[PDB]
Amino acid sequence: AQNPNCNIMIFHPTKEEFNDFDKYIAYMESQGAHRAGLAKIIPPKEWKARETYDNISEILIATPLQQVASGRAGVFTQYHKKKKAMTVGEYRHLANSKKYQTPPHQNFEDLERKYWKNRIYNSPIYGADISGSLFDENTKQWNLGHLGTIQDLLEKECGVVIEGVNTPYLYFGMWKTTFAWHTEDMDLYSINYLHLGEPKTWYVVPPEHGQRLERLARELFPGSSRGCGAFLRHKVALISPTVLKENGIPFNRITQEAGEFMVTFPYGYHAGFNHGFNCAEAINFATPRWIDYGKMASQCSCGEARVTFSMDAFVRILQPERYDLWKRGQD
Ligand SMILES: O=C(O)CNC(=O)C(=O)O
Ligand SMILES: [Mg+2]
Ligand code: NI
Ligand SMILES: [Zn+2]
Repeated sequence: AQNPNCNIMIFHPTKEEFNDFDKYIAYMESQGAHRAGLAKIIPPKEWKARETYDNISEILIATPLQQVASGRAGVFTQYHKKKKAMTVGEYRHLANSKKYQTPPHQNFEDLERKYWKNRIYNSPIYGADISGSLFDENTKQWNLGHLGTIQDLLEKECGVVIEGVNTPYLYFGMWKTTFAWHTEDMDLYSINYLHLGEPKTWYVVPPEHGQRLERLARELFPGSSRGCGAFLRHKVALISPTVLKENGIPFNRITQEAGEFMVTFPYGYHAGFNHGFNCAEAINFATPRWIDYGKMASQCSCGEARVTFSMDAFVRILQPERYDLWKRGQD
């Protein structure tokens, strides 16, 4: 079995290998990359996402989210308070202000220590989940707005045509902005490109060990667990690496820098934080190997998770027994 310790693998495709996206995902899996839950892909030196980032300041963040924490430094939840709209240029200035800027630090490890020690005492503002793309239309390789759609993959694999669309999302981050422990909707893959700015640190649990994380989470968030049998779908719970280590949960960590892609694999729980002002782009995708994970994905039916239009068909076709209850949670 390849990669039996489930280490995060890093790939350096040539420009020739960068032509066929599906083929390269399958290659990475042939080397055991999925066992980690997360892989890094460094694009060939010839490639670029677009010519410059000099003209992005007028993009609107219609609903910036202030991420307010509750709990203890290593075990907390966050809720999102909606703030007034602002442009990317306004948000960048905010991120660089004395109140929100990255503190002085020695290296990524020192910054990680400061994040875990101090996150809860601050409420950073995240421009998340903004529909759109920063890939130039002329970028033909690994353009996250030009991937094969998940609806077309389900149709190719299973023969059933379904409604729905699949488009990318932009994330504008600042110091301490945080992504809670989660898997993707329907345990899909995700791909994330860090277009510009400061790094993003990721933590990930191997898919084969995801239920160990879930059991810890039920212990650490016991009211939430009674409220919902899949509460990590709410995307609000954080658990630090120190706490994970104390409880014997297998995980890995890696820092993504500007110009790098990350791929999350089906049922790979992940969480992380931004180091400073940055912009990422991400989208879900599927492969044939995903179908079995989609059929087994947990679902939130308590009403909290509320998701896209396109998840309807996935539930309806892959999980018909769950469909009625899940849809009640959507309505
Ligand atoms: O970058 C973020 O805030 C969160 N991104 C992801 O969970 C992802 O790409 O799957
Ligand atoms: Mg602009
Ligand atoms: Ni994700
Ligand atoms: Zn729920």
